[PDB]
Amino acid sequence: HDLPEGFEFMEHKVVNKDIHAPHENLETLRLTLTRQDEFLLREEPVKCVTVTGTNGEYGIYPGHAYKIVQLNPSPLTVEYTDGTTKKYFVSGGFAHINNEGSCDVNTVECTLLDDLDLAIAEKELAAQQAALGSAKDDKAKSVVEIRISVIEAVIAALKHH
Amino acid sequence: VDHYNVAQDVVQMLTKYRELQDIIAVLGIDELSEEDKLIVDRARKLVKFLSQPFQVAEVFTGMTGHYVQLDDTIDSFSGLLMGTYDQVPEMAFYMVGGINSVLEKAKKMAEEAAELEKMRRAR
Amino acid sequence: VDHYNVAQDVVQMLTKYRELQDIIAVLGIDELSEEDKLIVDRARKLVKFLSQPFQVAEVFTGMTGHYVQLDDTIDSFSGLLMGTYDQVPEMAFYMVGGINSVLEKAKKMAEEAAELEKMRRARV
Amino acid sequence: ADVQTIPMIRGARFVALFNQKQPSYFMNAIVSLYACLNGYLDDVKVQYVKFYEYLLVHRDLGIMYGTAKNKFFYMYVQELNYLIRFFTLNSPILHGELEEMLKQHTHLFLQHYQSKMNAIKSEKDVKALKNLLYSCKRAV
Amino acid sequence: SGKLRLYKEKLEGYNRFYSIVKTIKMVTLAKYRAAQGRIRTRDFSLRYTELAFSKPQASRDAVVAAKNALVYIPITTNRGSCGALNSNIVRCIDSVVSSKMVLMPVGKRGIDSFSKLYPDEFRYGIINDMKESMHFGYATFVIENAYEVSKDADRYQVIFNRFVSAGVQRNAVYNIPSYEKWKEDLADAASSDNQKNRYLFANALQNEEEQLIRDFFDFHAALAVLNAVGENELSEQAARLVAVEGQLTNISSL
Amino acid sequence: EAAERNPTGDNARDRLLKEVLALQARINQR
Amino acid sequence: SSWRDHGISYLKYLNVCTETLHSTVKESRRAKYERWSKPCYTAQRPDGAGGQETIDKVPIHTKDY
Ligand SMILES: O=c1ccn([C@@H]2O[C@H](COP(=O)(O)OP(=O)(O)OP(=O)(O)O)[C@@H](O)[C@H]2O)c(=O)[nH]1
Repeated sequence: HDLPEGFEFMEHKVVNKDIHAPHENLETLRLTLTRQDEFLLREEPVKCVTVTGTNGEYGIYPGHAYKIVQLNPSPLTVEYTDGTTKKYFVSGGFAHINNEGSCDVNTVECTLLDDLDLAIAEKELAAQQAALGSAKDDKAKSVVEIRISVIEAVIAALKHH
Repeated sequence: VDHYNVAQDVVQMLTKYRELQDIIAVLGIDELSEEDKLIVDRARKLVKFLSQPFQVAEVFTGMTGHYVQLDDTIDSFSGLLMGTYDQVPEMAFYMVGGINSVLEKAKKMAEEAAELEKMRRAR
Repeated sequence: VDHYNVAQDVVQMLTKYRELQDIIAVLGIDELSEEDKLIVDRARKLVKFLSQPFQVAEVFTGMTGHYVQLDDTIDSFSGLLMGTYDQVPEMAFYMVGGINSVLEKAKKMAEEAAELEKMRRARV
Repeated sequence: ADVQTIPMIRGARFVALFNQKQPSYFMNAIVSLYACLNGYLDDVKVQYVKFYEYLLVHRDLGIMYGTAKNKFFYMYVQELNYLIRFFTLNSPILHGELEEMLKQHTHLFLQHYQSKMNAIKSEKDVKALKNLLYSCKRAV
Repeated sequence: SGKLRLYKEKLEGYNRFYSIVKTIKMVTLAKYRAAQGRIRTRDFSLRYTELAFSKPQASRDAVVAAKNALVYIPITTNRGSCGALNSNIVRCIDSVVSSKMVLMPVGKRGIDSFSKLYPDEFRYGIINDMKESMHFGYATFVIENAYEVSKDADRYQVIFNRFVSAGVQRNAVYNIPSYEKWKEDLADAASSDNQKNRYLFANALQNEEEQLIRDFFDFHAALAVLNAVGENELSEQAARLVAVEGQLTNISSL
Repeated sequence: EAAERNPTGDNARDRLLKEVLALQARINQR
Repeated sequence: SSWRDHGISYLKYLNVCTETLHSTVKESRRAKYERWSKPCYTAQRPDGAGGQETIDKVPIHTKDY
């Protein structure tokens, strides 16, 4: 008794460029922004995408080298060739950049900065720091600090623009 | 007026409960909404609270009968409809008299349950 | 005693299957307890097994009749209740005599199934 | 109609005890019901209840294994039926020895019989056990 | 006459039965005509998880050489009237029974279907109220519990139903090898010419730090789980909409 | 060990059953 | 940052972040996103009489573990 693998039904495949091959000049990056097994953007040709990994900020343009980036709670920017900017905010995940000209940004949560608001986070941060003072133990303090880092990133993200 | 209103509410609840029983057999108790289950839980207590041991059927039942006053019955059902006894166990209303007997039976049920828990705890 | 015990066990199985058939028809056979599925399968085999081709109906049946000795009837049914024949196909019990005939029919069905599987596999 | 609790554990055993082929003497019947009532048969499987009853009535495990300390209360003393019918089983005269006999019978039955019965796997042994239990239904 | 009314009462019950059961089709028809949305937005999610775990291995060598717990995580529905799926995945589980095979199933039906059959290959299962959308947090909970059954597990498998179409619900599998075996294979795919398609992917991970690789392994494992449950919900709703029609063609011939 | 020192109709049914089981297993394999 | 030293896994870290990101969303849009930030899942092993036993080796409530 055997069973087919679930990826065989998911026939969509990643195209990797053989190392011993000529280079191509690409003016478009095929972006795939995904949240919880749902793509907000699918193979969308964009001009560039800006992502915040643990080390720092990366500006991905077409032809970027193969890399894997562990994102952190932060804004993500997508600039189209037309000249239009779309800003999301992610809570975490991974970003896989392929030298073929594709970028698959899978996130646990990806919400437009549109849908977010600052006013609430201001009092949330005040109460979260207040609850950090009442945190029972080291573990509880660390978890609260996880909350405070994301909130400040959200607050700072909105105050930027 | 209180007697008339209480009786009608009881009848309506019983009628609704029977309608739900059809659903409960097809879907199951889980599918029922929050409001529906509350009707089910209250209605089941009404069904069992209507039962009463008679003073002449002691041989049949093996328990002493009860004589419930008219006022006690109205008050007991009125509180039950509005949820004053939602936390009381269902079986506490089975083969009893007024509300006072219900509370005493519930207390006895709690005591025996505690004893069983203690016996299990020792094991 | 063996005859009596076997007969009662068969009746109990059929009695339970009838009660389960009410649920099966309305909802479906897959809405039952796993224990009751085993009973259903055994009962269905019993129902099929009870059938027998008569030597007087060789025209209406199109098959040679059988004479089953009582000792084979008791042994065949007793083994079936124990479950030693669960692997046998259900239809193998249909229109046959003793247990030996059931096994022979199952063998032929298995051979035909193997031939069909071989033909399908060779088609690749 | 609507989970192993005490009412559900004893209810099934009462049902199994209700299967009979011949009328039962009052002493044998009342004693068996009392045993199932007071949980003495909780550890006994439902299939083996009749076999347990048969040994209780037509045998005496305590005497067999030399552990019987009762003075008068034994199942072979048929004259006890009228004493039971007079004083009740739940009386000081008969209650003390009644519990002792049941306790001994249960312990001996579980240790020496049920253990072996649950360890049978051979087809010959399985078939032999099946005939025994069915016979016990038609005996007691 | 009572006898005549006996049938009337019996027919009186059925009219309600058909009516209630019709409503189940009406409700589920929405849940299928609403969660229909994922048929399009699926398959563009686990693109890269294929390279991480896609390994068409034999079905015997994988289980024959099990020296550690093979803890499984099947996907099953909480509500019945679902078809045989809640016991079709039970038959597949039986076909791959073994000493190591432990089970940690999803759903009330699986909490009781793999309970009776295997009172040894069972430590617990998860009941998920099908109220909110199937989200990442639920998948993370599944993985965390799976690890703490036997952290030293050779593999974690998921048996999930794939909704190919409105009338086709196949059985599919996600096999996830533990960290040690995965990194060992990743090492071979990088150095050796074997596993060419994985050569670039493997070497692009070996460059980075280990913690990133560990997070990468956990993250993609969660996505596969979040692809098993989201696919089970589609199959569930698509089998409680093909079985219910199979119950309204019996309560209409009765 | 001490047992080692000192020490047909039903067979046909067993033989037929084994053959049928073998055939049902063989078809599964290929 | 400091949560790794305490044994908290990365997946739980993501849950907290997504839990708090949805908190900041506008009340109008919170409903859509709050359907991905409620741990309505619980565990239980067959107890044996017919009941169940809550075997929870993982803390369910992600906000407060
Ligand atoms: O001591 C060290 C050395 C290296 N590293 C880590 O190893 C990796 C080497 O990464 P690379 O060499 O591939 O690229 P990079 O320096 O441009 O990396 P970024 O800052 O752009 O991400 C980076 O992720 C670096 O942080 C450490 O964490 N610690």
